[PDB]
Amino acid sequence: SDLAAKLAALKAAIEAIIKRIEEAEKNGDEDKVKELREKLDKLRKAYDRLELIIRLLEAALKGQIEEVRRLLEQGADANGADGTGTTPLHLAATSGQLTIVEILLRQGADVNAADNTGTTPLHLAAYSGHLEIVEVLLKHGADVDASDVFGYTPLHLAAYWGHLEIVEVLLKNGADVNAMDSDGMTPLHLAAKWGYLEIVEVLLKHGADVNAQDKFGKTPFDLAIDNGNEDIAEVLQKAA
Repeated sequence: SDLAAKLAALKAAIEAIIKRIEEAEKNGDEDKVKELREKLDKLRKAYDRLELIIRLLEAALKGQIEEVRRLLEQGADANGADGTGTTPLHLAATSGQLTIVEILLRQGADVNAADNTGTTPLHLAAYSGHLEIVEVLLKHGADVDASDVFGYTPLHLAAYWGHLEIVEVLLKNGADVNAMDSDGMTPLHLAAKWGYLEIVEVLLKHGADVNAQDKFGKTPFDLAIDNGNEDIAEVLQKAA
């Protein structure tokens, strides 16, 4: 998209300098030719590097394990990012490509790479329900409480999307059970809103603040009432 436009722009710059190199040797200007030939070489190397990153993103996303191995053997940058800061490890973590995750981390891929909105691979694996990827990222030093620009932690995302085992694994890795997003919402607020009873129970058992108030004065209890979650409203009134 923005990588395609950037690759087509290198294509264009390379063809333009070639025309200039030829006018110049043909005009007999030796020094301009050598200067332009040095630039040409840098542009070609930058074209090749970018074309490998485009292919590595696509291969990681589509779970093509051998194509990922090929591209890395050819020199593809394991840390290369698209124009939103998305890396191969982001795409692998989202689409559940465990072997590709492990292969990228062996190449020195940043396990904590933040895209332009502060989203890390661990956020995406938590969102997307990929438990074994959550585990492998944490084993390799993923920040359990990384905060995106909205203030969401992986635990917020696991609570929001109803992934119970991922909630358990994140709390076992020291996730702050009472982390607050930019609206003051806690994981318990999200689990109560979306009706995830089992997650509500796990959060309470790990010290979730039943009295926590978002930026609108709402407790979890309140969101359970507003959203018709009767059982959850019951457990929250009891704990209060």
